[PDB]
Amino acid sequence: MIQEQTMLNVADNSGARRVMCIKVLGGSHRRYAGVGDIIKITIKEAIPRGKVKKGDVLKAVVVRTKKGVRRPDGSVIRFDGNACVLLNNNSEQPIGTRIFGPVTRELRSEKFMKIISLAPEV
Amino acid sequence: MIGLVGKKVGMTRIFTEDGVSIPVTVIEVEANRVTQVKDLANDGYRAIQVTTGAKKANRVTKPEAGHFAKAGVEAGRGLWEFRLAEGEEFTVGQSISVELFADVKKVDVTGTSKGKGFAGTVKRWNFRTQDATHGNSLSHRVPGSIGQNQTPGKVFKGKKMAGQMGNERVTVQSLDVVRVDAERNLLLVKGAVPGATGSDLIVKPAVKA
Amino acid sequence: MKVRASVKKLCRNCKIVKRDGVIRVICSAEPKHKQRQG
Amino acid sequence: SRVAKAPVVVPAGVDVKINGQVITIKGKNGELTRTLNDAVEVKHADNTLTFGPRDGYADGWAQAGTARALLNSMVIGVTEGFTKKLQLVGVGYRAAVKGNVINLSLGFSHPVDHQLPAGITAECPTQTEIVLKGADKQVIGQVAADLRAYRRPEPYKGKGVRYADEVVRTKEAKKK
Amino acid sequence: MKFVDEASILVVAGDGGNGCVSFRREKYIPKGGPDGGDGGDGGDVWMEADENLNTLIDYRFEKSFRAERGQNGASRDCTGKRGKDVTIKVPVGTRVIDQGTGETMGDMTKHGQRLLVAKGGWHGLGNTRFKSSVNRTPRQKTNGTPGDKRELLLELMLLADVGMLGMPNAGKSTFIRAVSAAKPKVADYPFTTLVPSLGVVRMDNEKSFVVADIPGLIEGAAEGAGLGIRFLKHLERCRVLLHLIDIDPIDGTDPVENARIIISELEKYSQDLATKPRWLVFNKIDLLDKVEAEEKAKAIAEALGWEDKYYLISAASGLGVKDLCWDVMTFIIENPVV
Amino acid sequence: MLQPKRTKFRKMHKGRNRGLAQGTDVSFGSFGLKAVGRGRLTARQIEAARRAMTRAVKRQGKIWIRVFPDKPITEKPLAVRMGKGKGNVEYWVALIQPGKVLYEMDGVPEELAREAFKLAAAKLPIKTTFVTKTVM
RNA sequence: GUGAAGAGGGAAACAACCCAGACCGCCAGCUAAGGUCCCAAAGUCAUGGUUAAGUGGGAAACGAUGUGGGAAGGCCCAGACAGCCAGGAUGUUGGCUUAGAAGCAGCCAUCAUUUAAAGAAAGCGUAAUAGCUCACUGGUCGAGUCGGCCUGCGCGGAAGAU
RNA sequence: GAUGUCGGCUCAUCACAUCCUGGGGCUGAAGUAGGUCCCAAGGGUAUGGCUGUUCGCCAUUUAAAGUGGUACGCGAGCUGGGUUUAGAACGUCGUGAGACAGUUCGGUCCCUAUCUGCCGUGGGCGCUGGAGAACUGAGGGGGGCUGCUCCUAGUACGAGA
Ligand SMILES: Nc1nc2c(ncn2[C@@H]2O[C@H](COP(=O)(O)OP(=O)(O)NP(=O)(O)O)[C@@H](O)[C@H]2O)c(=O)[nH]1
Ligand SMILES: [Mg+2]
Ligand SMILES: [Zn+2]
Repeated sequence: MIQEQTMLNVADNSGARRVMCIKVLGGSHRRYAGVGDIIKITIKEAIPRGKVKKGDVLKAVVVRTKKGVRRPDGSVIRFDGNACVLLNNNSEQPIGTRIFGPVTRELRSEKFMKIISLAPEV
Repeated sequence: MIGLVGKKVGMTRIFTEDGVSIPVTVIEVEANRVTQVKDLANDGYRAIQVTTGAKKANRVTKPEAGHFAKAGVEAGRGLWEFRLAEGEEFTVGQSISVELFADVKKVDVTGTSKGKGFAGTVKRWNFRTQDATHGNSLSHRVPGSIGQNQTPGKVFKGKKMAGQMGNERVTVQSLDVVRVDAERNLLLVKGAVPGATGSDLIVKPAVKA
Repeated sequence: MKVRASVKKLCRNCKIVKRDGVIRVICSAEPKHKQRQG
Repeated sequence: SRVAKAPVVVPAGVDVKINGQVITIKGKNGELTRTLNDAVEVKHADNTLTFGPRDGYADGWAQAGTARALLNSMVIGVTEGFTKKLQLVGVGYRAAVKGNVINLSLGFSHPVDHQLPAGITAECPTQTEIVLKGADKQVIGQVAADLRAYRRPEPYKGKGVRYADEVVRTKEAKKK
Repeated sequence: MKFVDEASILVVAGDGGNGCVSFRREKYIPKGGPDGGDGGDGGDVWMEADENLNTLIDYRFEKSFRAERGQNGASRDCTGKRGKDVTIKVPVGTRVIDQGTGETMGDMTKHGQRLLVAKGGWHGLGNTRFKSSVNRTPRQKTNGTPGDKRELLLELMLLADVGMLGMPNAGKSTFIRAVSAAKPKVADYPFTTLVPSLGVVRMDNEKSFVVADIPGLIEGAAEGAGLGIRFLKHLERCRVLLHLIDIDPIDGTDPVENARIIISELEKYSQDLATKPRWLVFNKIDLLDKVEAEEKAKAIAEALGWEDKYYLISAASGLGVKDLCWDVMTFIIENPVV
Repeated sequence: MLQPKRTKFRKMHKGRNRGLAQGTDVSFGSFGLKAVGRGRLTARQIEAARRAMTRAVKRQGKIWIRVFPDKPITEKPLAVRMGKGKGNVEYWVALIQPGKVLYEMDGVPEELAREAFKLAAAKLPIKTTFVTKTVM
C-alpha cells in the first residue's frame, strides 16, 4: 500500500527521480492510498535541469502498488517498485510528457485518461 | 411470508458470464414441516412452529415424540417459530419447500457465531495496544484506565473489557441470494454468514429496503 | 429576528401579542421589528 | 362579548337542530357539524340565533363572541359558499386540476401532488390561476396555506403563489 | 451587476492578545514563579485581486469588517492563538485612498496579488517575560497594541471593451436590447439612465466582447449644472468608443448641430481622450421607412468631415446589428493593447 | 471626576446607609429626579448621567447637581494578603437614602424632562422617580 | 444566647437556628415551636378573596392590552371610541435653485379663498407627472371608550457537567 | 511520617455557552457562498517538524479538527520526558561555609484483590405434582457519521463570470 512517509519513485519524465509521499488525500483519517488516488508528495532528489526542483510540494497520482491491485475475479497485480506521476497543485494535470513503466487499467475507471493515453503498455 | 431453516456446509465462489467472481455461501435446507399453528384465540399471536432434519429415535424422548406424533410429523433436529405477515396462513403437517425464495432477492441470515472463548480487550473491543518499549513494564494488552477518580467512585455499567465472544446469535442484514436449487435443496447467498460449518442457520426475508 | 429581554414598539405598526405564554411583537409593515423574550 | 350582543339570523331554507352542544347548519351547500366548548349556550328561538354564557365561568362572553363569529362564518358558508383565490407568477409555474387531484410544478425535480378534502373543490379556468370552493372558511384557509407554503414568494422577484388581495414587498437589492 | 464606483469600507486590524499575571504552584513547590502565557497576535486583514470580479456592489453599504481579537494569554504558560486573517475580495484595476492624508498604497496589476492594508496588533507579553534579579514576582501586565483603524476608499476603473457616448435622445440603452439582454431602463425621456451599466455580446462561444452603456449628457454638461463630466472618467480603457447620432430628433430638429456638439465636451474633458478611433453610427432607421433614410445620413456625414466607413443600424430589432457586432469585435482582435 | 480638591482625611470608614434622606424637597428647579432605594453613587455614574442629560436636552435649560461623593472608597489590589494596612483610594462615592433628590431641571417641557429622566434611570444603579416642584 | 459542658421535639438529614434544661418508673392527660392528603399522628374544617404560573417549590436591572381592588381625569345619546361607506381643492407645476422639484431630492415665507374639511402639508411610490394614505369632515352602526397613579398575586429575563 | 507532582499512551463519561451535520427567523439574504439570533448533544470532531511541554507557530487534509467538568479525569492501568534527595559545572550574591520562583549532564515509580463497582460463566432454591421443549414480551443494552460524482440542470437566479 501507499501511506505517509513512503519512499516513492517516478513513472514520468518531469525531471524528478525519487519523491516522498507524506500526505494522502481523500478524506479525514485517510490511512492508505490504492492504485488510483490523489496524494501529496515532496521532491527528495531530481535532475537539476528538470521541470521540477528540490523541496517542491505537489500532488501525485499512484500508478503501481507493491501490494497489488484487487481485480473483480480474484486477481492481484503485483509490481517491483512503486512510482507516481507528478501533477500540478491547482489543476489535476500531469507534468511529465511521457510515462515509463506499466500502468493498471483501474486508472481509466476513475477518469484518468491522460496517463492511459500516453502509456506504451496496458 | 416466512423464511426457512437450514445448515451450512461451506461456501464457494461463483463465476459469472463476464468473469467476475461472486463468493457465495452454500446452505443446505431440508423440507420443513409445520408442527404447530398459533392463533389469536389461544396464544394471542399468529406463529407457526416448524422442524428440520431428522433425529435418532433413541435420543428422542417421550415428550417431543408425542408432540411430533400429535402433528403427524417425524422426529426433527430442532424447533423454531416464525411469525406470519398478517394474512399468510399455514396448516399443520404440510411440508415447506425452497422455491418460494425465487423473488425475494434479499435475505437475512441469523445464526450462532464461532465461539472465541475468553478473549482479551484488544481482540474484543479493538483497543489500541500500548508501546512495547520505552520503559513499559507488564502492560502491553491491558485495558488501562477503566474510570475516573473518586468523584464518580464507581465503574459504570457496560464498560468495555475482556469477556466471552462467540456462541451467540448474530444477524446479518441485506444479503443477496444468487441461485436456489429445488431438486437438490441448496441455497446460494452472496457474502459471508455467521457460524461454522454444520451449524444451524435461520434465513429470513430482508426487512429493510 | 431579534431575541432580547426588553421589548418595545419600535414603530407605530408594532403589535404586542402573547403567544404560548411569551410576549411577541408582529410588524405588518416589515419583519425587522419581530422580537421575543418579552 | 359586545360582538355577541347582535344576534345572527339564518336565511330561509336552512334548518337548525340542537342535540346538546353540537350544532348543524346543513343546507344547500352541504352538511357540516361543529362541537361547542360545553360552556356557551344557544337557545332555540325565532328566526335568529342568540348566545349566552354559563354562570361561574371566567371567559363567558369572550368565547361566546368566538362562537357567534364561527356561526356567522358557517351560515354564509352553507348559504353563499366560500371562495379562495390563488394565482401563480413566474416562468416554469404550471398548475392543473384533475378530479380530486391537483398537481403543482414550481421548478422542482418532481411534480407536487396534493390531496383535497371531500368538501373542497378546485378549478383552473386559467393555466396560472386556481380557485378553491368550499363550505367552511377554516378548511379552505388551511388548504390555501398548505399550497402557499410550498413556494412562499421572495421579496426580490415575487415569484411564487399568492392571494389576489394580498400585497408583497418589493426590495431593490444589489450586492455580491 | 451594474457598474458603480466609489466604494467605501472601514477595516480594523485585530487587537493583540492580553497577557495574564499568574504564579505557578505545584504539589511540592509553593514558589514556582510567574507562569502566565503571552497573548496571541492580532488578526491581520488581507485582500485579493479577482479577475472574475468587475464591480464594487458588494461594498456599497459600507460594511464594517472585523478581525477577530487575538486570544488572551492563558495561565500556565499557555500562549493564545493568533487571530485568523480576514480576506476581502477586490476586483482588478482598483486604487485605494485613505481618509486624511490620503495616498495610493497600491494599484491592482494581476489576479491573486496580495496587499497589506492594516497590520494586526502585537501580542501582550506576560509576567514570564519580565522576571529578573531586580524584580522576581512581576505583577505588571502589558496590554497588546491596538489594531489599525483605517478608512478605505475603493475606486474602480471600467473594464469594458467598448465604450458608449451619445445624447440621451439616442437609443443607447435600447441598443443593448439588439446586442445583448441586460434589461436596463429604456424610455422616451432624456437622462433615462443615471449609472453606467455593463453588458456582453456573446455571438460565439469562443469569442465575445463587453460593451457598456453610459448615461448621456447635455449641451451644458461640459461646465456642469447637470450630471457633470464625471461619467466620462469611465473611459480610456475601452478599445473603441461607439457613437450614436439620433436622426431627425423629435425634440431636437437640428441634426447638423447636435452631431458636432458631441466633440465639444469631448475635446475639453481632460485631454480630448487622446483621439481614440471612435466610430460613428446612426439609430432610429426603422422610423424612416424607405430610401429616404440613407441619403440624409450620408448628407450629415460630410458635416462631420470624417468620410470613413459608416453603418446604418436600428436599435429596435436587427437591421445592421448582427454585422456591426462582427466589425466591432474585429477591431478588438488586431489591437491587444488596453 | 466630581471629587473634592482637598480632604481633611485620606480614608473613611465603611459606614452605613440607614435612616431617611434629608434633601427630599425641591428647592432649585421645577422637575426633580428622586431616588427610590438605597445604594452607592460613584462619581463616574454622576458625570455619565450629566453628559447624557446634556446630550438629551440639546444644551438648553439649566442643570443642577444635588449630590457630591464626599466619601472615598478603598480597594485592595489583586493577589494581596488580608491586612497590611488599609488600601489606597481609587474612586469616590456618595451615600444616599430613599427620597433623596438627585437632579433638578428647569426650562424644559414635561415630556422632554420625562424622557430625559427615563434615559437617566438606566445609568442610575438604583430605582428613580419623577417629581415636580410643589409650593412650600 | 447556644454549643463547648443539655438530652428531646421541629427546620427532610443539619453541635452553634426555634421551642425546650432529661432524678427514676408508669400501655395517663394537658401544651411550646412546628403541623392536621398520605407516607407519618392530627381539619380533604368553616367563612371571603388572590393565583393558571406548578407561582407555592431559588434569584436582579428592565419589558409586557396577565389579572383583582382603589381614588380619580377627557370624550359621552346636543349619538363616546374603534371599524364601514364617501369627501379630502383653489388661485397653485408657489418662488428661487434646478434636464427632473407639480407637497413630499435642497432653502424660503407658510399668509391667504367657497366650505360640515382641506395643511404650497406628515408617511409609501414615480427622476418628476401619476397612483396610495394622514390631519380633518359627513352618514349608518350603538354605550362605554381613552390614558395617568398606588397596591396584592402572576410571566419573560433564568445555561454545567454520575 | 511519605513515592502521588506536570506532560504523554490506553480507556472514556457528562453539560451545551453547538465546530460540522439537522430545522428555521432577520438581513446592508440576485445565486453559490457569507453575518447575526433561536431550537437541537444522535453521531463525528486529524496527521507531522520544533519544544517535556498543556498552550502555541509552521506544512498539508477534512465537516470540523468545539468549549469545559470529572483530585486542572484516569500512575494498587503504563511512561519518568519537566521539576526534583544525595554528585558536578556555568553566571550572580556572600570573606566564607553555601544560596539563587537563573541555566546544563546524570540520577530505584512496590503491592499475590478482602469488600463495593464492572465484565463473563456457574451451583442451590423458588415460580405450589414432576419433567422435556417451544414462544409472547415488563425491562435493559448495541448502532444512529457522511465526502465526491451524475440526472434534475448549465435549470431557476444571473448582463456576463
Ligand atoms: N423605432 C425606434 N425607436 C427607437 C430606436 N432607438 C430608440 N428609439 C426610441 O427612442 C427612445 C430613446 O430613449 P432611450 O433609448 O432610453 O435613451 P438612452 O439610451 O437611455 N439615453 P440616456 O440614458 O442618456 O437617457 C427609446 O426609448 C425608444 O422609444 C430605434 O432604433 N427605433
Ligand atoms: Mg441611455
Ligand atoms: Zn414596527
